[PDB]
Amino acid sequence: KLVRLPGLIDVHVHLREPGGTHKEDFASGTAAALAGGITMVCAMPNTRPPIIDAPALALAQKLAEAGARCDFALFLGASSENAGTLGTVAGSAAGLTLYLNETFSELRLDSVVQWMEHFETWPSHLPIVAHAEQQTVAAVLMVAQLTQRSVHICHVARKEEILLIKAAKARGLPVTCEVAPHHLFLSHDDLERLGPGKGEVRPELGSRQDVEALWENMAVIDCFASDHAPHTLEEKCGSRPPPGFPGLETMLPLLLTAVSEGRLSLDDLLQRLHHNPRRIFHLPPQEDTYVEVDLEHEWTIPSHMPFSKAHWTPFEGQKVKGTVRRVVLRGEVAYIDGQVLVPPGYGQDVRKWPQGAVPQLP
Amino acid sequence: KLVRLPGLIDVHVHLREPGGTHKEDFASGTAAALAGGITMVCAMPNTRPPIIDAPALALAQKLAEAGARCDFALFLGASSENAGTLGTVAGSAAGLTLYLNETFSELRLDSVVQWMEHFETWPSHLPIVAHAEQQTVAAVLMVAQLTQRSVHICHVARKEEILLIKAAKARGLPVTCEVAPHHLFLSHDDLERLGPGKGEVRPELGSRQDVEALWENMAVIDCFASDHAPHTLEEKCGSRPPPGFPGLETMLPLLLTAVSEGRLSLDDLLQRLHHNPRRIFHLPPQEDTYVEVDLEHEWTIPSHMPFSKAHWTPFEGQKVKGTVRRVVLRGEVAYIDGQVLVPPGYGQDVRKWPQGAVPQLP
Ligand SMILES: NC(=O)N[C@@H](CC(=O)O)C(=O)O
Ligand SMILES: NC(=O)N[C@@H](CC(=O)O)C(=O)O
Ligand SMILES: [Zn+2]
Ligand SMILES: [Zn+2]
Ligand SMILES: [Zn+2]
Ligand SMILES: [Zn+2]
Repeated sequence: KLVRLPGLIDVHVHLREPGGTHKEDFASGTAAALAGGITMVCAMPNTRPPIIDAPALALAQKLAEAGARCDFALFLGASSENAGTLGTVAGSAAGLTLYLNETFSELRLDSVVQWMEHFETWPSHLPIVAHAEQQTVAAVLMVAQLTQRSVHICHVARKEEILLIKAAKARGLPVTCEVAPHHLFLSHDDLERLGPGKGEVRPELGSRQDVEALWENMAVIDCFASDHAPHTLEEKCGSRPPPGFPGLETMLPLLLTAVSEGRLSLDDLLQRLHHNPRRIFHLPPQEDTYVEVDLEHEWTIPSHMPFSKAHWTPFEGQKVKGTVRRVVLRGEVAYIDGQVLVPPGYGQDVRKWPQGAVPQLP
Repeated sequence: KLVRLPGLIDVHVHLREPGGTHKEDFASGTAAALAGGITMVCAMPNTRPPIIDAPALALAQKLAEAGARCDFALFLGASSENAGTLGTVAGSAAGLTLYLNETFSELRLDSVVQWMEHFETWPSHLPIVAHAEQQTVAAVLMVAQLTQRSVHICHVARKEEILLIKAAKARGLPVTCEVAPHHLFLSHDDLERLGPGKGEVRPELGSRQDVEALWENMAVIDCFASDHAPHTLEEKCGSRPPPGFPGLETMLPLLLTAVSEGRLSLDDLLQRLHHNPRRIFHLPPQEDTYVEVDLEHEWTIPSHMPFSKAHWTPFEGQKVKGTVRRVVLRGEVAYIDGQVLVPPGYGQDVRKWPQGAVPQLP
């Protein structure tokens, strides 16, 4: 007997198109999404060219409309030069992404004053997400309060970070956050097996105490999001390994295993992969869309999943219980038992739907 | 220029059918809902007969399907005799309602052991809401922890209650809550004008400090809900006045006034009248459904609103800014500038929709 879930949403993926299409493209990344029970993705802007102005966004929109197999929204990225220039296209994006630490990106902001400028000029009703680690979480929360608006913290990975966010929420501050599966299911104990190249990720893998702190503070976690960050094995094992793990195809099976073990409820999972993503990013419903999962099937994660061009996974050898059997997207069968059945281009930009615009005061 | 909102949801209404149809019926109450920008309502079970067993639910379903103009779900009510008997129909209801204090209801539970029995026998994946005032909020939270599940607190009205819920949320406990408009916009200062009959409501009107505490702790409030509780003026002004205010037609105009004054944001309002109702009660989206409001129009609340059979309102004479211009429900114009344009019976039971069932483990 299968369980029917709504269409799940991943608010943090890297689809690498344009400019890194040997790692992933819209067609291969959205195939990975559908196979992981994900029917809508929000794509980060750290591509080549990065999505930091209107021409780059226009190019990315057309590439996604032609290649995506599931529905999507595209983030804009903050730069040292584009504050105050995005007003005409801001509403067409998933939100604005601030890169506040070192990671796979050249979108460096090197002064808090630049963060302030973005918080002041970006329209106040639209989402802002931040790559902000350790004390940077406190710093960006300060900038959000100075400018009297909300912020969403990407991939929280540490006891320090989740407890700071917990304290902010207790004071009534408008902050939300997401946690990626590798920070719930991997730790320092796995670095010997992975090695220093494969093991490179930002935020880095945490201690066992970090992992335990995230589970203990699940009530503080608003969303799960994969931070699907594909790189080839050659790149991961080469002289200057880029950080990041692929994760779309393994996220839901890992979390279904935890549900089966009683670590969180099915509702806890659906809040964090459906309802809270919808409400934080004002993402629209998807008509006639659902995911059927088999919670009984036991299997072991192989050395690579079928669809991501990354062609490797850090979860190799983990035993999971739960698998995606079928996905229906807007009335068409999109995935069944390892076969993707919608072509590149089937997916649409949800911000162009009338119900996908963020409401605002005139 | 109008602002387009999604279809708003009121998780706490009394439609009085069956058995009190001089006060309201499905047709008049859902007309009031549409005029207030509400496209989906959850109807409480304290009717005559009350909805406390399968035959009563079956009757109510048919009355609602024939009379409702907007979509709906129907609560079941807990009684001193029906714990352990609702399993076959539980999934067809909005949730289970516990009456834990004195109010317009004979569904008295007179022992905490009866509360325990309901929390243990009601399916653990389905909603429970509680009428629980003052220390009763702490008591029902204790029962929820003993039985390891969530609870939703109806119409929070006091500083004492919102601060207790705030403390529970800080400890990670699964509790949500709703606040009704009369507890944000009326107080003891209005009791002289209303008089002792009209002024009767449960929870009673609060002090100015109670009202200020609710606004200061808006981050703790998950939902707004009208607690639309219609009684005729004759009843309100007679020898034994029943408690309750009508509120569907005045809720959104009052809150839009507050938005216009900067007391909360448009997003704050849509979280509390759309996204959080959806996610707490697992309510489905409504296709091709939206509400158009005019935020500029200034007007004064009259002595009665056009649609509710209550034919009175406690907000008479309050100046508001904001009004509902048009409502579209599932592709049909349902309301325009004071005219309801869908007939009784247009509305549907959302728990019969495939997307309206609450997901559960097999
Ligand atoms: N997380 C990573 O380690 N890498 C991400 C970037 C990011 O999310 O910071 C990537 O784009 O490769
Ligand atoms: N709130 C009230 O004062 N009355 C409600 C019942 C309730 O919500 O307790 C009614 O049904 O009249
Ligand atoms: Zn990042
Ligand atoms: Zn990322
Ligand atoms: Zn009540
Ligand atoms: Zn009520």
